[PDB]
Amino acid sequence: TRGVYYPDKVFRSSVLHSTQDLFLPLQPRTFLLKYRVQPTESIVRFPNITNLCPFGEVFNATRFASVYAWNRKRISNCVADYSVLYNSASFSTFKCYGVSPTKLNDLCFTNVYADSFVIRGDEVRQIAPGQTGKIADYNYKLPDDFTGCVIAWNSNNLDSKVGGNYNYLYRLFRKSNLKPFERDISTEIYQAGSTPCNGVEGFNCYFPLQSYGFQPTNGVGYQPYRVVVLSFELLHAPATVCGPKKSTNLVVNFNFNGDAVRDP
Amino acid sequence: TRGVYYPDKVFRSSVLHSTQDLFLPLQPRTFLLKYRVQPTESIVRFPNITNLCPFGEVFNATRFASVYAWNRKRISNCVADYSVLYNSASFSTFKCYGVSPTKLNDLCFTNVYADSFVIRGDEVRQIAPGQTGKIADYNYKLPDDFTGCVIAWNSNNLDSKVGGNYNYLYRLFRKSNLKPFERDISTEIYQAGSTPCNGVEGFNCYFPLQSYGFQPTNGVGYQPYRVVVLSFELLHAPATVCGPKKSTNLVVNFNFNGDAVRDP
Amino acid sequence: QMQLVQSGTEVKKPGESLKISCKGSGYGFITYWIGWVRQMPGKGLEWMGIIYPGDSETRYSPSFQGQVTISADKSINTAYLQWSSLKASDTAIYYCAGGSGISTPMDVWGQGTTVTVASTKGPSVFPLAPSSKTAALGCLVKDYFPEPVTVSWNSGALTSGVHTFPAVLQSSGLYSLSSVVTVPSSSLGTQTYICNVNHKPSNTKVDKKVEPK
Amino acid sequence: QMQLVQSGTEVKKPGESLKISCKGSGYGFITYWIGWVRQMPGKGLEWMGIIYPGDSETRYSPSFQGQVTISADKSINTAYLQWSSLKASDTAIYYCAGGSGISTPMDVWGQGTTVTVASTKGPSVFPLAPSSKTAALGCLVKDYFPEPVTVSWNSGALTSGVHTFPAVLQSSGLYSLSSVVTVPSSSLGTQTYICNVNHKPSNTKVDKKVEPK
Amino acid sequence: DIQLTQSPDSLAVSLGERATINCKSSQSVLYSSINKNYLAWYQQKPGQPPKLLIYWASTRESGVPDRFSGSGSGTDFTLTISSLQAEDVAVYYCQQYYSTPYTFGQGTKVEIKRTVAAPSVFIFPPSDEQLKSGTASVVCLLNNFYPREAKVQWKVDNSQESVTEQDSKDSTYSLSSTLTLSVYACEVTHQGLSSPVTKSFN
Amino acid sequence: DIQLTQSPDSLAVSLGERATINCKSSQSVLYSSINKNYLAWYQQKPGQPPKLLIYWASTRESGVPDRFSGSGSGTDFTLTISSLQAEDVAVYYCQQYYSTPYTFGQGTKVEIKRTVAAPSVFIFPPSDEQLKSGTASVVCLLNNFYPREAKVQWKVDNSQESVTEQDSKDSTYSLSSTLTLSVYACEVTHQGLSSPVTKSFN
Ligand SMILES: *[C@@H]1O[C@H](CO)[C@@H](O[C@@H]2O[C@H](CO)[C@@H](O)[C@H](O)[C@H]2NC(C)=O)[C@H](O)[C@H]1NC(C)=O
Ligand SMILES: *[C@@H]1O[C@H](CO)[C@@H](O[C@@H]2O[C@H](CO)[C@@H](O)[C@H](O)[C@H]2NC(C)=O)[C@H](O)[C@H]1NC(C)=O
Repeated sequence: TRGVYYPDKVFRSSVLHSTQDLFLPLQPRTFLLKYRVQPTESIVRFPNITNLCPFGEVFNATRFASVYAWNRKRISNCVADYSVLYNSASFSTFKCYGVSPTKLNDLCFTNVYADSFVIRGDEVRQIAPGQTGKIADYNYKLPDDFTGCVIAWNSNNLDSKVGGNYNYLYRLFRKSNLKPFERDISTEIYQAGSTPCNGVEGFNCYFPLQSYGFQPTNGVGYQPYRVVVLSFELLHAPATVCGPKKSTNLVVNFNFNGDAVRDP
Repeated sequence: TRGVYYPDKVFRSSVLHSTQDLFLPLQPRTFLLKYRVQPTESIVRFPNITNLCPFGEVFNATRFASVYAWNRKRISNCVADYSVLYNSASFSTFKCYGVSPTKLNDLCFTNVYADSFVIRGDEVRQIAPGQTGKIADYNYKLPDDFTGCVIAWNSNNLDSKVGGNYNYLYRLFRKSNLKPFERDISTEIYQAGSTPCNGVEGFNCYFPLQSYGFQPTNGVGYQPYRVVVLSFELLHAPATVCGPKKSTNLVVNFNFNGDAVRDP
Repeated sequence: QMQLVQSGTEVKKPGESLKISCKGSGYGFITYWIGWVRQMPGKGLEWMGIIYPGDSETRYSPSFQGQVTISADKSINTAYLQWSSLKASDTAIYYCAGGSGISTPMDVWGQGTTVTVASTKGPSVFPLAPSSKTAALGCLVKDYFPEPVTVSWNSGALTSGVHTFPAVLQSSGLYSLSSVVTVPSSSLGTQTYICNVNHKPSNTKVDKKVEPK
Repeated sequence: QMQLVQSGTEVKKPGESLKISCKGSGYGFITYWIGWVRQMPGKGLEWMGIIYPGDSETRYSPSFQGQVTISADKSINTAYLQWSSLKASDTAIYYCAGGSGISTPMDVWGQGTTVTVASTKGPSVFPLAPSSKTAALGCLVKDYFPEPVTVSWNSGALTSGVHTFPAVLQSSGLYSLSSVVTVPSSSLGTQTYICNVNHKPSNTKVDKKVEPK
Repeated sequence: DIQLTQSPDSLAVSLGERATINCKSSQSVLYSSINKNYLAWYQQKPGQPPKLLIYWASTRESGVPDRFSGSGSGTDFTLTISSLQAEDVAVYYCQQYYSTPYTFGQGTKVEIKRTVAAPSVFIFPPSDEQLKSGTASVVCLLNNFYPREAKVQWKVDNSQESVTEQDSKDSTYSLSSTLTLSVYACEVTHQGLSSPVTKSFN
Repeated sequence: DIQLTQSPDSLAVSLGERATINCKSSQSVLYSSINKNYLAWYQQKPGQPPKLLIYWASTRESGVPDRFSGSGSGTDFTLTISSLQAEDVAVYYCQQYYSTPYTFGQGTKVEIKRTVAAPSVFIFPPSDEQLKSGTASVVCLLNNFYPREAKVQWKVDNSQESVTEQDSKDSTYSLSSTLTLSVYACEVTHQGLSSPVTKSFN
């Protein structure tokens, strides 16, 4: 019973402190200080620093879908780096309700879904939890509790034909509001009155979809803003998305992807 | 009773119309048509087309007074032309409550007073009938019914010393509000509490006047706007201000400056 | 005197957002208080609002307070009247008129822009026969929504005695309209009658002969 | 991590208009929701409002709703807190703190700017005599408004055993303050005592000797 | 906040006769400083924007012919056309511009007057096409009748009425009465016509 | 809308002892989606802006030493300092950041503790200058006394009390009691001192 030194420097008094340090039975072992096989090594293994998430195939794409039928994508088994937040390109907005993007890197998440669509300039606000408008009633509805990140930017040059890009449409007339994240892609004839018109688009029967008028010589308010909505969820098996962290060798204390586990 | 022709062309029927034309008793005379010396000439005399109002000595001056003691001037016996409305120089505002400046020229007015002062950028709005603020409570108060013209422009270059033009002051603490167009220039010590401090500017006794901070490297809101308020009144003897109109010779029908009258 | 030019005619479905521009051109435009006025079909004018270009002080009417938004852009000398979600009762003609000051009568009036909010239904044209025993003949447009329908007789060749009657809305909503010409019984045999009904919203141009039965 | 630098200290008379700036410097400033917090003297913090630079969505607190106005300027990355007419109860220290998102703890805090609203009254300094029979001596500042008064002993030469007591406001409003030093009865005869009272708002710098009676 | 009233609504006078229109205000609109009544008179022609006619209720705008005169005081104001002509048929509005909001008048329609005329009646039955759809429609046509004091009664062993505006060249109307239904006769009563007329088709 | 509560207000512990601070919320602040408690702990030192200490009520910000730990669930949360040191004397605030507005905690002041001390009393009468103005002021000075459980009574044949903050080098206070009035004695009662002391000046 010789050689018990002072592990730390924090002044303690009359508090029994269990400590895991190197002592003489030098070897690692745990001691109780008065004022069973011990893990001989600690190893950590995170996914290799390659194989990044296809943020390009979501942000830099040829065509985004219309808002009535948005495009949903699931990215997983990648080391996501969140360098998008820097305005490397034009980035009008960056909201990130519920989770801090700055400190987001250190955490390990599950299947961050990305939703992409094109909307008009005024209505970008309506993509928020607790909005009431044509977009957030019949086209795309956000849950009351949201843990994601709304990204919107302007691209006048790609979406404004001098004739007019009329290929972008949205749903105007619907029977009832949309449950969170429900896509209702239909081309029925809305019965706005007691006229059984059997799909003839006559008096009191309209067509729900209606095009968007886009012109380069137009105001900022009526311009095409492309939007992408990152949605982070976490349930089980977090061995999917995991922020970049270095790893060690494999042989004990273990830390695998944040009774059987598959080494990434 | 020969030679009664058709004076006009307006088709009339069964309406006796008294007319002043040339008929054979050709001579001027008045007739009644069925379906005493007559004025042989009509002359008009307005002030000579010279001697304009000193709009220069009000608009283009070296120094405007402070708002607590504004400068009042009375211009009369001139042919005012109202070419000021064109933004020949910078003209931020032109309100003209109660009377149209466009058609103002044709009328003959009495002693249009001009009031000149310098105020801060935000408070230009407070110069209106029915405003409630420090300017329009203790410094310059407009009557509820106003028949004038508020002119405000910006001159950052003349009123912004790099050290700071602190020679422009305004009254902050007063006992009661100001009756319309009353100038109260005093330097008493405001008794804000039950302390008889006998002009020592101590605790609970302030000084009403306080300077304005003007800097060139400052925001638009806190900038020096020069203001001039034209006030038109009309009571009697309108032989003063009269918009430019040509005149004829003197010898009858008469029109003198819009039982004894002095030819201008 | 500076003239005001209006933006133009817009037809919109219910539920949309509508922006109307009033453009002011001319010298002296430093003090013109722009105002807006709406005329419903065949009714009196009803003043809506007044805005000063620049300062942007905006005065509204109690009835319309908050229904619409009036804004002004000073750099290009324009005034904008905007609806966030126009209903089906907003079909009317709007005039922008510019006074020279507060408490001054409005003297310069813009042309004015009509607004129509509805769903197009085409016109069923049926020709009445002139009674066998001058006499009258004409074709009867029915079930056409909304107004207007242009009825031209014989490509505009015939114009004397052509009575066109304003549309009257019956229960179904779809207005009816009858146009009748009066012809002496000498030209009945030889002259042919073709009424041309144009309904532009439904893009329906029909040429229907009138036949004596 | 982008640091926030505050504008500075302002002293104002009642009835004025006051604008305070929070300046944000550093990379990554594309998502920082600026918020404002006020600390009254010797009390706990009380959150006031939060604004997103840019979009300018502004959320207030029920107590302060409409008392003050929070605005943001995006081009130069600044946030402005403005009082239209500050009262005499607004003397406090204000901190601007920037969160990284909604529902995120505030981690980067600006230095903070104090605000004082009052009329300056200078300090009457009177020196107490050390009792004739260590012993203590000091000079007693009275009737000085507002805080603070700096009491330096012998141009800062003496610093051991110098007790300075926080100002306590009595009925007149003008706070009193006593600073006392403890000296052994050996140095009483030879060492001279000069307390230096500095009241900067009243610009009163006095050097008063302490005399044994 | 100060509603106006006009009278009469529709007035018919002959060419060259006088025309008086009365506007009544809730409260006096007299500005104390300048002692000028604040009230204006506007003319509107069918299909065009209104035009200013009288401002301050006593002065005429440039180019307005002398014929148009404006008078009145207190709350009562009138517009007098000394002799009406062929160009003045229109709608006239009295507007007060004292304090916002600016109320408008109801509007007075001025039309000319002619001597009584008798209407030659017509009757059209439904065609073969109308029958197939399921809603037959018969129509009766009054033509070239002045004045509009008349009444059409249908006779069988649900109607509408379309009256046209005054014909410009000669002031005669034309009334179309139509009956929509899933011995058919039209009987017309008009003041000038001594005996109600009957048109029947077997 | 969800007020918080802290306890205890002032706690004194010795160097190297544990320190537990409790925060209680009106309603549970648990986000369903991520199952993370939304509540943070802040440290403020006298004269400086606060610093983040714990976020999510379980995780430590970078650079914070291990000594500081955060625990709790439901509505009850606690902050435990395993061993206190000479740098931790400060005020601690618990803040909930679930939904706007963000309420704050009352604030807990952590100060160290020493063994009982006895205060050497002093007494100063008013000078010649005080007399002339018209408001004499006598003062009594307790020095270097721990703890602040004491009481000064003036004796004659209207007072204020200024207590200083803890001396940093050795944790001893200093109380000044002053009497303002237009045998004068100060009598002090303190727990450590067995007999109340008396200082009188003729
Ligand atoms: C979409 O394309 C743009 C243009 O290439 C990308 O912007 C570049 O991003 C890389 C990433 O490190 C930078 O090194 C380049 O300097 C950027 N180019 C610039 C700023 O002109 C953008 O990153 C692409 N989208 C995504 C999601 O990566
Ligand atoms: C104040 O001085 C300016 C500068 O000379 C005047 O502006 C000129 O006005 C005359 C009047 O006809 C014009 O012919 C000049 O062209 C103007 N100069 C410009 C536009 O640079 C201004 O008029 C003067 N103030 C008054 C009240 O006359």
